Amino acid sequence: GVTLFVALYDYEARTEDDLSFHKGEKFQIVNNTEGDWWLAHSLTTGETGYIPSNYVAPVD
Repeated sequence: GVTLFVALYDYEARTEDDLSFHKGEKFQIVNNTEGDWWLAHSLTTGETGYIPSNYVAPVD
């Protein structure tokens, strides 16, 4: 199946294409073949945008 990710820390977006998120928010990753910033889809807001991959961990 799929592997979801959870935010380890809060993050405030500083560009048009990044997401702001809170610790504990969950994501489905859309693309992670593009560097350490991953295109992700928030399960809270339904938005898609970049997140810093070191701010999340795989959900067990």
